[PDB]
Amino acid sequence: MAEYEEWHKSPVAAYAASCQATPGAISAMVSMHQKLSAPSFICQAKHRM
Amino acid sequence: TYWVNSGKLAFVNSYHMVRFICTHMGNGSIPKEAHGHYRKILGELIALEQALLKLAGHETVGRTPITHLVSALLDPHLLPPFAYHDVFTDLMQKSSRQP
Amino acid sequence: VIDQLTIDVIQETAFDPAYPLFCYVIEAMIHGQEEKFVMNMPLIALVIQTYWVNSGKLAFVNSYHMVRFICTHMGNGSIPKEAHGHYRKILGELIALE
Amino acid sequence: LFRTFHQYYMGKNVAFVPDVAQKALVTTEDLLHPTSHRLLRLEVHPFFD
Amino acid sequence: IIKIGDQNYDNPQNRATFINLRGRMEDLVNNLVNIYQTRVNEDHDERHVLDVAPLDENDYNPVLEKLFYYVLMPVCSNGHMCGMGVDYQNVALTLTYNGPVFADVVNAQDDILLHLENGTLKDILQAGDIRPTVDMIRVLCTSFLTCPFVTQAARVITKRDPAQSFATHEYGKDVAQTVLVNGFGAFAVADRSREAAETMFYPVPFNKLYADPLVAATLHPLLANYVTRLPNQRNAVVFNVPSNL
Amino acid sequence: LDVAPLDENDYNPVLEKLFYYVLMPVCSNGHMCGMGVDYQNVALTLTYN
Amino acid sequence: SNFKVRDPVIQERLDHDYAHHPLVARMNTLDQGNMSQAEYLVQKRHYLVFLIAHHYYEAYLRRMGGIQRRDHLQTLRD
Amino acid sequence: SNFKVRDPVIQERLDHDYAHHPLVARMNTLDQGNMSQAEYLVQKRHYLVFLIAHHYYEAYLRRMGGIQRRDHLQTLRD
Repeated sequence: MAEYEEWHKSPVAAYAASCQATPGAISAMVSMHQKLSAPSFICQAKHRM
Repeated sequence: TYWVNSGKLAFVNSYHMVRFICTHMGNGSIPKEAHGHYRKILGELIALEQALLKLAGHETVGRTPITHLVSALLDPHLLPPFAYHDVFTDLMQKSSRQP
Repeated sequence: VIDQLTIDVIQETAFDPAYPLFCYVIEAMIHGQEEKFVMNMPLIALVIQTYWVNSGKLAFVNSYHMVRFICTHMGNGSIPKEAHGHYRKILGELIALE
Repeated sequence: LFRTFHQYYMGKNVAFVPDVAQKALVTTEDLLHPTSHRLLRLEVHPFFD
Repeated sequence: IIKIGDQNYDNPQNRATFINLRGRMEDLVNNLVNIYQTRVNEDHDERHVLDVAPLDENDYNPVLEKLFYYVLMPVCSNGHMCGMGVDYQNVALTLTYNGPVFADVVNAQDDILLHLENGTLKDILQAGDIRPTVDMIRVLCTSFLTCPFVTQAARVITKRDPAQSFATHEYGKDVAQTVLVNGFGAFAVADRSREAAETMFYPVPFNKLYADPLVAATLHPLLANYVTRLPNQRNAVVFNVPSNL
Repeated sequence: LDVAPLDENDYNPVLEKLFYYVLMPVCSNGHMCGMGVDYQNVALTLTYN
Repeated sequence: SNFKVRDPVIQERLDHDYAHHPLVARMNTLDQGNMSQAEYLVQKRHYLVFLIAHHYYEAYLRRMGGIQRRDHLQTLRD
Repeated sequence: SNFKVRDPVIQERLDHDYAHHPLVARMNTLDQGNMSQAEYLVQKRHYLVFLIAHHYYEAYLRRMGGIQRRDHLQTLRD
């Protein structure tokens, strides 16, 4: 591994260590994988994310 | 033996074992109490990708759709980190990028 | 008449990955007929019972004529009493809508 | 009906979306934003389409 | 106007040339070899005659059927419903050509899979986990006699309500609907027995509440190729339906 | 690299990705490892007795 | 296979394996016509499907005739 | 033991204790080569693992062939 080169950096593993068992934490991880790109932001500003 | 002795269920570990207990084995071989909890997994895990298609647009950019870009769960260049069926020759045929 | 508990049964059958294919073979052979269903009522009382005991879901939900014939033509204890109650609540709803 | 089904999806590589099927997915605030002429242009009458 | 393929259907006085009825099975025990003669000889790609049962006005009511398919099933299934079409003479070829059905030496009240061979019925009855008796499948064999032909679609073009008969063009006064004759809508078929469904059934998308790609990709592996080549059409709202349906 | 061939109908890419990256590190609170196997030692235990 | 469904996997030649059956004599009475040798085996198999169904339905109507008076009440005397 | 796993504790010499077996005659047909006397006992044991697995899989495919028509329906006559 080279931890500076993946789609999963360090603070993804730091959030999964302190997750609760709640089903809201399932949808937190799904809403986490938004891509920080420019044509992602169009898809959230439409739906008011 | 494992759902009756302890209150816990085995084979949670890999995806393919969880998938095969639901698709195959509609039997009464494993208990109906423990049969539901495997079905709740795949019943929800399919219900997540329905929501991921509501956000991702019906429209595209070029040959590449917008759904491939907006979330990394739908981006096929992310691979599941355990490979049992040959992923790599499928990904080279469909990538606009260089794999 | 329909409660949220019976929609919870109908929705679990719709998302079933292991729904039996054999109850499509029956429904294709009945194809919504009065006479042809009475000939097969000792068979569909086994497909429903071996799908309600093996899993919490219920079969023959596809078309209207199979749901209508189960509520009216049995009136008995062939289907288990809990499983037959969910079919009566469907036609209790549809009549109350009209 | 296996013939008309199989003539249509054989080598289809382009998928078209009508004017109606791309309005029912748009939210109540994306349709009025001025980056969308084309959906908003044919919003002429309440009763018709 | 009913459009059975090419020929329009206008009057009730021309009923016999377009609609062929089939009544009770007990009443049709005489003319029943004349049914099978039309299974082999006739061309069913250009038959233009639909087979339906005669209906009794004191038995049914169309509103309960209409409150079922248009209200209660799109809600409770959340729109995972496709119009499954049946090839009927290939269904009973699995049932009647069994061997424990045909041989009268086998006991009638005996279990099926103790005597049955490696075919499709060993794989279809392994899905439902059913242990029927030999009397049970043999009654299902008898339903092949008045069994209809391939599932057909008839487009019912009617004029609009008198409060709605204002239109831009001339076809705009007529609203239409395609009703799948002798077919039935069905859920997502089990992935352990898609091989058996590939030998019996095929999907017909014909309506907005009954054209779902995640159901229709199960029934035929060419539409499973279509959904996975371009994932725009994985929604029910977006999915493309043929122009002949 | 010895891998069984891919069935196109049963490959199913997104659902494997929702299980491995989202639903497992929540429910296990990030207590997971990659396991290696020595396969010819697996037969000598199971068979040779 | 663009015009029909896939054919099911079933073991061939039920005629040689059992009969000893009167309805297989009815199968041979079907004329070959202009169909080939391979196509004659197909449509003869489909005609067996019709004979089994017509047999068991004719047997079924005799079964659902119900029990009758004169034959039953005579046997209750013994 | 920096390059391999620990060896399991299993009782030695299955050949002397049972056979009376045809697959142990197949074991002796394996050539020694340049391997030593202690190393020949190791790789002959590994070759027994292959013979047992190839035997029971060949026996398994005959078992899952299923029951067939002509042999079964003839025995139902009696």
